[PDB]
Amino acid sequence: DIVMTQAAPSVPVTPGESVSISCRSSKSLLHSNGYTYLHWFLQRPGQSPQLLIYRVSNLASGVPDRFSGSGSGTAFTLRFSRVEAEDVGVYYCMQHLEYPFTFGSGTKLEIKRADAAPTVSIFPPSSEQLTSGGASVVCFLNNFYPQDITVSWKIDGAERSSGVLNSWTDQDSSDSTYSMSSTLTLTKDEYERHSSYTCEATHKTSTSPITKSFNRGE
Amino acid sequence: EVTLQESGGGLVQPGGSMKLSCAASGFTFSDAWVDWVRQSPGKGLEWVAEIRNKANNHATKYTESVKGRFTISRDDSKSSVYLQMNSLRAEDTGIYYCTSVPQLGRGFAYWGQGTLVTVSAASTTPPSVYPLAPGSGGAGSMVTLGCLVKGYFPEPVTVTWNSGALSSGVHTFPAVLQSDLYTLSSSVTVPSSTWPSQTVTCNVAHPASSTQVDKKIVPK
Ligand SMILES: O=C(O[C@H]1C[C@@H]2CC[C@@H]([NH2+]2)[C@H]1C(=O)[O-])c1ccccc1
Repeated sequence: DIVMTQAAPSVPVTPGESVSISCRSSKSLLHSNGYTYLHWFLQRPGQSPQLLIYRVSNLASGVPDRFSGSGSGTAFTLRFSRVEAEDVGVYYCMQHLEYPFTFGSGTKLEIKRADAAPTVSIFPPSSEQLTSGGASVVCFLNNFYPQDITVSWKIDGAERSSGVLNSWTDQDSSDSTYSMSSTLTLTKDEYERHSSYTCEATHKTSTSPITKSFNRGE
Repeated sequence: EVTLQESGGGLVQPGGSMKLSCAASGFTFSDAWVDWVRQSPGKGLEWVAEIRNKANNHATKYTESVKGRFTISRDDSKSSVYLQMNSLRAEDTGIYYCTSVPQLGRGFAYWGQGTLVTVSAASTTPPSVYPLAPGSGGAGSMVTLGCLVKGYFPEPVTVTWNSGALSSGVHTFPAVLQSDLYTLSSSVTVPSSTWPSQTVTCNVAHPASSTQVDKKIVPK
């Protein structure tokens, strides 16, 4: 099997500048017919892959002019003349010389922007869920940057780690922020033994924890 | 107008069988070589199989892990390609895409939208949908509402707000799986001058179970 390597898992870039992504193959991709079989694909969050460049440097139809490709033998480069916020996604190279066809692990493009504090919202269990015997407490931490954030749940001042469900969105293609959802799963009975519920978040935009809480008895 | 459309995915029993279809239009299907590529966490994109055109004897090529279990075929009169999968294993779970090389040296130029295949012995279960409304009073300029979708299987569910009329301030998070099955949440942020004056409704559809639910977000 031909091994395709894209060393960088991600590359941070600011809109307006040029950048390049590299890919290497364990064997020359030059065919006897004279063509080099290396293609580049883009996979935007939640969508199917799309061809950007075929055979090293030919731009596919509909692909923006800011993309270009170069390389030969076993080293290739995809370049952006000017990056746009909307270029967020994962970029893959693929060899189309021998079977099985193999893809690189991909390089995610990360758009750099100004710090942005998360907007934190906490939601007590809806009454419809309580009549059903469940009590999920939901906390949304939206539109923040940089991407790393830490969430802590406290039930009557004591921390809780079990029964926490965490989910993260990919970088937004318009404002370049990230969002996260954290859900504390409790049974109605557990929910009623306590009164204070707090969603505590730690982010670079604040020296002190971002706290949001409510009291069941209200 | 070029397109490839897959169909036939969904939940299937380990050791069971499933046939995927791919319908093409907008390009010269009879000249194209057609391939199936799948995606899963850990392997990322993985080439699966290929069938060549009539001129090239309709030859088929398969990746090692599916040889003997999968069969690819095509019907040029219906502009379609099929992928018959047998003895399915948990490792075959993933999104399957149909793609084609329309002409020499063009690469995988056209891709379908993908179809999710989940190999598991668990059973199809509809979701329960719960509106999430703020506690206190707005203000301040914007208000965030949510929708909790839980207890369903398998993926996916589609969540829209006001039948799609609300989309800019929307975040639908990836689902999380544990003993209560899948749990997914979606939030929407709107001007405080929009809610609760205007109706805000979460619409949920779960294709696998044919469930459809519309729940209104009411001030608590
Ligand atoms: O995919 C096609 O051929 C193949 C030949 C070999 C094996 C992979 C790659 N090299 C590809 C290529 O583009 O060369 C093709 C599609 C339509 C019409 C004719 C040929």
